[PDB]
Amino acid sequence: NQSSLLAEFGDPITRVENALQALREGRGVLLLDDEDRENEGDIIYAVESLTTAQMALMIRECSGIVCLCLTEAQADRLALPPMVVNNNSANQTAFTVSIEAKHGVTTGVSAQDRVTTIKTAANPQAKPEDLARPGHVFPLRARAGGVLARRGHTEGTVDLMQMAGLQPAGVLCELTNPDGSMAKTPEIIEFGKLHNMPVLTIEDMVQYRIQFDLKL
Amino acid sequence: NQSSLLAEFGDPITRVENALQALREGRGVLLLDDEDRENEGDIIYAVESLTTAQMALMIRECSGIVCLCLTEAQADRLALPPMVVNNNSANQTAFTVSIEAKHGVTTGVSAQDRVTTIKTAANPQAKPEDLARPGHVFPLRARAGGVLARRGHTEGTVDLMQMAGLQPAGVLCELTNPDGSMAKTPEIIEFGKLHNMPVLTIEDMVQYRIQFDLKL
Ligand SMILES: O=C(CO)[C@H](O)[C@@H](O)COP(=O)(O)O
Ligand SMILES: O=C(CO)[C@H](O)[C@@H](O)COP(=O)(O)O
Ligand SMILES: [Mn+2]
Ligand SMILES: [Mn+2]
Ligand SMILES: [Mn+2]
Ligand SMILES: [Mn+2]
Ligand SMILES: [Mn+2]
Ligand SMILES: [Mn+2]
Repeated sequence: NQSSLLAEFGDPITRVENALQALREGRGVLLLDDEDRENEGDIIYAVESLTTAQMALMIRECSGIVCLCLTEAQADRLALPPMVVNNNSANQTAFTVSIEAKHGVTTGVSAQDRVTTIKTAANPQAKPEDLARPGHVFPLRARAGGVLARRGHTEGTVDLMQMAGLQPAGVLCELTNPDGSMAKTPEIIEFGKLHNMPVLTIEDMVQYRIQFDLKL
Repeated sequence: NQSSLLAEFGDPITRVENALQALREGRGVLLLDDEDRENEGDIIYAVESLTTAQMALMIRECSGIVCLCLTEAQADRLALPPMVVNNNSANQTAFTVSIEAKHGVTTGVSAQDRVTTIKTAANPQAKPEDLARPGHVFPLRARAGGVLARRGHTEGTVDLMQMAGLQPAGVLCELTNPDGSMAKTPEIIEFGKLHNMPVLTIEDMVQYRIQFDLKL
């Protein structure tokens, strides 16, 4: 079973603390959602320490639809409307219009360019004119309340950043197997060991956030 | 120089004929745009022969923002508005709202699911309700006139399909190097040799289309 597989990484509280510490150190983590939701694991990085090398890893090992988790306030500051008025996708992932930095990029799609775009968008001083639309970076609006309101990787990302004491902006993308199938827990665990990334679940985060009276 | 590098693949007319034949056979090709435009090479596949294995290759070797080139008529049939009213991106790539099949997929992001979504969308009998929005497939509207009107990989794709006698729907995605940089001509040539894919340029196509009085 899943929790038995993850025991390696420690019990739920340890799995959360280790993830937060990795983020504080500028490393990435792997977040699994509920087995009866997507049963998918996303690579998560903090934006403020994001490197080209981390983005290149995300592009070659994940779906390549690298998303930028933003707060509602930041998405509003950037004047980023939802991509679709009536989102009728299964999970209602809160995709905004896609974005590209106006300055400092070429075609927008290289690892370096995506990082430039992401840092431009996450800048607390950012203005809407800093971003062209559409582009190769896919911002998302996190629900107020984080994983205590919606148990998606989007909310996982913002909560991890806030709980680690970091700026509330992160990047995420679904870990994909070489044959195009999506990674499941055994592959995610092995990837985490290979790349020295902690693994944790949304459930771990919800338990942690509820037990430590953590309002963010 | 570039044309010297591509001489291996034949002269421009041969490069076009070989690409068309590969597509007719159900294989992929590599299309370079102008050196003073993106100077990027995209993998291109015909939709009607698209396999999970071809999509998996695109995801692991390219940007992972796998696009679906549609005619304006097909995009209209699907009720796919442009993602942004005033596209202010550099190349004005005609991204529609992103899509996911309503039926036959799980999370939409696996290689198989993206193919399911693409075939659902490309179906000449498709209806708007067949697709949820947003999703993990990124349709584009090709300009009327193809590469004789706009010299983008979008138009390259639709023109290759029409000239090969295939349904005018293809998938495309930018070839990316392992370190996250974008592949340039030497890397594209080597990739084409490895995967037995023909390489050609948009210029090749424009010359071919103008000399063979090819109205599509
Ligand atoms: O699932 C995804 C997209 O389909 C990715 O993990 C990310 O974009 C967050 O989305 P979320 O898990 O919150 O729905
Ligand atoms: O460049 C791209 C996106 O940035 C891709 O090749 C494709 O989506 C077609 O776009 P195009 O080359 O026609 O602008
Ligand atoms: Mn481009
Ligand atoms: Mn997810
Ligand atoms: Mn609480
Ligand atoms: Mn998803
Ligand atoms: Mn292109
Ligand atoms: Mn003509």
